[PDB]
Amino acid sequence: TKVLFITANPNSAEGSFGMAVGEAFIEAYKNEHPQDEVVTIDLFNTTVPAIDADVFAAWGKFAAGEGFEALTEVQQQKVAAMNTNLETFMNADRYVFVTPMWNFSYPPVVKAYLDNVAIAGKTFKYTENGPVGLLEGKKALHIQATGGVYSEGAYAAVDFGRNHLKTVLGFVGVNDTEYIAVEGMNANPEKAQEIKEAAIANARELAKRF
Amino acid sequence: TKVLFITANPNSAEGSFGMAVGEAFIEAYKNEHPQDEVVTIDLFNTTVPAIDADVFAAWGKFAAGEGFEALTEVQQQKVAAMNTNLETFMNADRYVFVTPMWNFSYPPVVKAYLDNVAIAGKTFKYTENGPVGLLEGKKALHIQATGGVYSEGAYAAVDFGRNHLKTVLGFVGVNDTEYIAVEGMNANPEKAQEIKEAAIANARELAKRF
Ligand SMILES: Nc1c(S(=O)(=O)O)cc(Nc2ccc(Nc3nc(Cl)nc(Nc4ccccc4S(=O)(=O)O)n3)c(S(=O)(=O)O)c2)c2c1C(=O)c1ccccc1C2=O
Ligand SMILES: Nc1c(S(=O)(=O)O)cc(Nc2ccc(Nc3nc(Cl)nc(Nc4ccccc4S(=O)(=O)O)n3)c(S(=O)(=O)O)c2)c2c1C(=O)c1ccccc1C2=O
Ligand SMILES: Cc1cc2nc3c(=O)[nH]c(=O)nc-3n(C[C@H](O)[C@H](O)[C@H](O)COP(=O)(O)O)c2cc1C
Ligand SMILES: Cc1cc2nc3c(=O)[nH]c(=O)nc-3n(C[C@H](O)[C@H](O)[C@H](O)COP(=O)(O)O)c2cc1C
Repeated sequence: TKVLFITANPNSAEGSFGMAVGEAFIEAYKNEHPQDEVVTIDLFNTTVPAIDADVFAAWGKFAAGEGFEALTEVQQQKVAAMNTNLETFMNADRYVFVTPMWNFSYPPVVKAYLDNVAIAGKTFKYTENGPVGLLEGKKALHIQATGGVYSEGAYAAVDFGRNHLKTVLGFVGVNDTEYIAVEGMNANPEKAQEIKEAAIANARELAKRF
Repeated sequence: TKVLFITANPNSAEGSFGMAVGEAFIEAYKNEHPQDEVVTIDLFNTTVPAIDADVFAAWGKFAAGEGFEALTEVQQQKVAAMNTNLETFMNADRYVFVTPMWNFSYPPVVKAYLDNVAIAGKTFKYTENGPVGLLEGKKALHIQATGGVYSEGAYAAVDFGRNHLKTVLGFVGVNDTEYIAVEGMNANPEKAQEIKEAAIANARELAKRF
């Protein structure tokens, strides 16, 4: 069983609630499954090429029957890095996302990463009725840290980071998805110590059954 | 009146549906208000620094009473571009966003850009019970091209590009928002030109009253 620990939190001075819950999960999981391989993909220190003019130019050449050698050096580096992210994602059995909420969504790279892992012929295929996912036997956890409370109630409609990630996962075939919110620390800093520990305990219990 | 034509498509108007509708709008607007200054901001050719460890360290240095000289060169370059993006956005009266739907949302640079224009003490401020916007007297349009139909009905909930952009715009204080969808060209290919032209007509009529 291969697990991808995919994180999108910059290594700043302040610390990270999401990272603390994520590391607690991964350590608890590794204790339960000493034989499973865990791979850390840090999105702030991984090449995650955005779909741009070069990527469209590479795609236009593939459509025109030309190969990889017809691409420029920059184009070659871009699609090789895209394919390596894609292959890694396809090869894993389990995905664990760790994300902060910025501006009611996730950091930009998370979108860049999803645009890398959602590829025709690889994670979805076209049908008469539109694209359908190809992935089977997958399972995913999303750990999101938020300043306010969005897990339940009215504000759930504006938790765009969570809701989009679940949709893309669902699109490619991964609809067995767990969710752990580390929420309300900026709303109630007085109980941020207890919110973190409650989420850590919730993570350690899930690792025993993930 | 100053208008920001903010585009996030690596293809030009000859190559994209939304950009064709976008160009139809901005040109029809310009004839109607020849005095108005229109600035095109192509996000695929603008320095839009992602919030990272460098940016957080820089912010920590400004808060600590230290000045611009306290930052490394890379920190200086990132915060200088972030401030130029912020200044340009703040001083504008109108914003037109042109966006394609990729993977049920917008391209990552759009989020990166939103992270540049939603800053504390500039476009929003803190209160006892949460952040609230500062921008007054602004109006926005979002033009989005989509393969399927997300305008109304069941799939409106998975239209994350449209919904998140409106939320951030609404959060910073830009309440007056317009929306045009160039939709269903992939779902009904033999009806694609008539969709484009119907959307172009919708854009031209809006320009007279935007
Ligand atoms: N930097 C921050 C920070 S901080 O951690 O660095 O202080 C925090 C932070 N969020 C942030 C969220 C909530 C609160 N405080 C706060 N307090 C109470 Cl008593 N109630 C609520 N309500 C509240 C507000 C928003 C959402 C949900 C809820 S809730 O009702 O479900 O609790 N919020 C506070 S506080 O600093 O004013 O206390 C900051 C943000 C930001 C942003 O930079 C930012 C940029 C663009 C858009 C949004 C934000 C943003 O929200
Ligand atoms: N490259 C594409 C393209 S392409 O045509 O430009 O090659 C197109 C494209 N979208 C895409 C959207 C719709 C259809 N076709 C298609 N046809 C019918 Cl008869 N019905 C529907 N229904 C449909 C499908 C999706 C959403 C909504 C509806 S709708 O019924 O409410 O209109 N779709 C087709 S088709 O190629 O199979 O014909 C591709 C996508 C992609 C993606 O790369 C992609 C990546 C990640 C996630 C999603 C996508 C994606 O959706
Ligand atoms: C740039 C930035 C944007 C933020 N935006 C939001 C927001 O829109 N809503 C919210 O509730 N909290 C927001 N926050 C607060 C963080 O989500 C919160 O501190 C969270 O714990 C960060 O995750 P981490 O602790 O794992 O780093 C923001 C923080 C930063 C630095
Ligand atoms: C990389 C990529 C991802 C896409 N993802 C989606 C999607 O999730 N849903 C959808 O309906 N259409 C999707 N499409 C189809 C486009 O939304 C549609 O072709 C649209 O016209 C593109 O906008 P543009 O013509 O302005 O570039 C995708 C197209 C590309 C190239």
